[PDB]
Amino acid sequence: AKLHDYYKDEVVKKLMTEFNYNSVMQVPRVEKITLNMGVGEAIADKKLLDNAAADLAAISGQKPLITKARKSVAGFKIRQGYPIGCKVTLRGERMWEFFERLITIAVPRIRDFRGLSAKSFDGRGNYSMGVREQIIFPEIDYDKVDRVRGLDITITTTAKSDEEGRALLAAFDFPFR
Amino acid sequence: EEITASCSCGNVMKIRSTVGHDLNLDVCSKCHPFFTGKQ
Amino acid sequence: ARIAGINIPDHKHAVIALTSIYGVGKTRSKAILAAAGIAEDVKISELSEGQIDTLRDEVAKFVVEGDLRREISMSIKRLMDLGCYRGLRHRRGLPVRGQRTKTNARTRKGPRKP
Amino acid sequence: RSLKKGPFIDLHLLKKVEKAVESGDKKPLRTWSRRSTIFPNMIGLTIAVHNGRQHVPVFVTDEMVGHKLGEFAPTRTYR
RNA sequence: GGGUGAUUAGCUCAGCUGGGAGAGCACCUCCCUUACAAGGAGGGGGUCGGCGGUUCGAUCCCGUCAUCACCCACCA
RNA sequence: CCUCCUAAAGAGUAACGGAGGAGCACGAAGGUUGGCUAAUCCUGGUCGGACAUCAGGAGGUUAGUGCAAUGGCAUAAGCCA
RNA sequence: CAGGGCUACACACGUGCUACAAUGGCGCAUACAAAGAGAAGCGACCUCGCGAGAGCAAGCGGACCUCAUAAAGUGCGUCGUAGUCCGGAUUGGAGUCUGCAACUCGACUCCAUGAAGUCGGAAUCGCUAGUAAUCGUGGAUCAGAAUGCCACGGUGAAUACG
Ligand SMILES: [Mg+2]
Ligand SMILES: [Mg+2]
Ligand SMILES: [Mg+2]
Ligand SMILES: [Mg+2]
Ligand SMILES: [Mg+2]
Ligand SMILES: [Zn+2]
Repeated sequence: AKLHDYYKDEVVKKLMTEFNYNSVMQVPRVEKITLNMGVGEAIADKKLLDNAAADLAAISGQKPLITKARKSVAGFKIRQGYPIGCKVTLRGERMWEFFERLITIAVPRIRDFRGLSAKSFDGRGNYSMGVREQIIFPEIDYDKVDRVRGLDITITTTAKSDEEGRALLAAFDFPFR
Repeated sequence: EEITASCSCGNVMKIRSTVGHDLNLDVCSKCHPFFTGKQ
Repeated sequence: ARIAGINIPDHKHAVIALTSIYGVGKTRSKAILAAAGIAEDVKISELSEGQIDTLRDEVAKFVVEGDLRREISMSIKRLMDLGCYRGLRHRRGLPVRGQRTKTNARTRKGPRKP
Repeated sequence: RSLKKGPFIDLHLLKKVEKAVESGDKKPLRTWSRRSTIFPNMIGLTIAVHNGRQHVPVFVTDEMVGHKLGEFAPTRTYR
């Protein structure tokens, strides 16, 4: 609720004074945040994905959803419709909670940090990034590790340009080299 | 469930997180060496 | 104990538990525990916020773990853009500090490449 | 790591420093010596390091602080 | 012309009813020997003649092209 | 036995004419209700790669339809419970 | 005469060095030798630097002075089996002293890094008593180096039916 209200006053007035839009609904707001983990080496170990799903349901609050293999490829020796990866979609109150517990207490426990990159936008105002370690979330006891399983984050917003999304996230910390 | 994180910067900050436990930190967004790191 | 990086060392004497983190070793560990007034035969059990942040501030008075890595990287980039003899040996994988390239340089040259 | 208290430099190279600085970029600078340590006054100079038969036209950049001539010019052709 | 089988490491064969390329001799590096061969230990080597394709995917499945081997080419 | 052309715009129409498939499958792949819309390319994204799983854009049936081909299918005959 | 080069490196072999650990490693307290060398040389003692170094100058042509307080060994406390506090390469920085000179080249201190290596395929070497093995030291070469050569000392085994 906190950074939601922080948006709801300061980021709204800040971006409106920056880009002087015709109306307030034309401002960028964050629409959803999705989280992906490609478990692919679980073609044999069926419960590798089961424990990775427990890891993501410890990172997020909500139970995850598996992904079906779209079309079979021999480049990765997969069958079409295979237990292949796990995702979590976040909207609303849990989305703002996840962004709060991300930017406060997880980015500075990234291994040997320096600021995130600039050209990581889509071009139509979205963002994505991938991690290496996974005890960067506090919900993982250090004596429970079984692989170095990372994951990637997608912040999907209604930014009509990537520069508008850049100025949206410059109202946050959002490290910015 | 809502917990309370607290770092070494004096930033006492209560948040919802599914740790199920109160939290001790160092670096927050406030007082992290980001601009001094870039310099 | 999320000090100085990802290491949470546990059930160690602190004189070795401070060597356990990259970029900090034995003599630095002894000097830190002297400056904090900590005995050598302690364990990481019963550790507090003061015993975190005093150690982190005394080691934040020193170059640690991120900027040291990119300082090594910037020294290597400086020597590569320099094109010195030592930079050429760093870029081509040959023992720099006055060794013999002929026999038994396999730490630098890796395993035997036939 | 080396050269305790005051480095060691060259007579004729030291002279040719002023012979080029006070008299303009006439030529590349010709020395049979590979010894002196680079000071920032030498920025903007084509000098030559002889490798055993042949000179290399060394230009000096800003970050050549404690660095050396033959350290810039190795003397072994490979492969 | 026409029916049958084959093109695989340097050499010779099994791998073709579909998803990881094996066997033997040779090659290379060591070993005992004054020195070879034999003997003992350890390695890599193909992109399955070639063109196209089906399929997620081809040495394998399909249609031609180059080469090889075999059988027929009778009534006259 | 099935499909296209040869079939000359109703049906049909031969040849040692040109090209392909079938001698199966399913207790869901069937019935109904409610609902969804694919291929390919670009961008950003840890291992991750020309191509696995995420998000967006172009595009708009080129994809799918148990299989050979033809016809058809958006009110879907494709996909989920 | 100046300068580069026997110190290059896709690889094999010989000679060796240090470890792979607990009979081990660390920290503290800790007692026991020999033959040596020395004047353009050895360098006590004090002061600064954690230390590697710098200044001062006693003595010694030498059983007097210098190299110098050797180490395993013993008690305590330790790390309790891991690539570990074992191991030390490779590398970044900062040094010192030598010598005109340290890039092709060194020797050492410190800060930080911690690869493979958990006892070694076929084969192969030495050794009958203070030796086999292990731990120190001294010299010669030299202006500067040793894991090399020459020499000395500490502890100190097994087996021989044949
Ligand atoms: Mg008609
Ligand atoms: Mg008709
Ligand atoms: Mg319906
Ligand atoms: Mg005898
Ligand atoms: Mg020897
Ligand atoms: Zn903080």
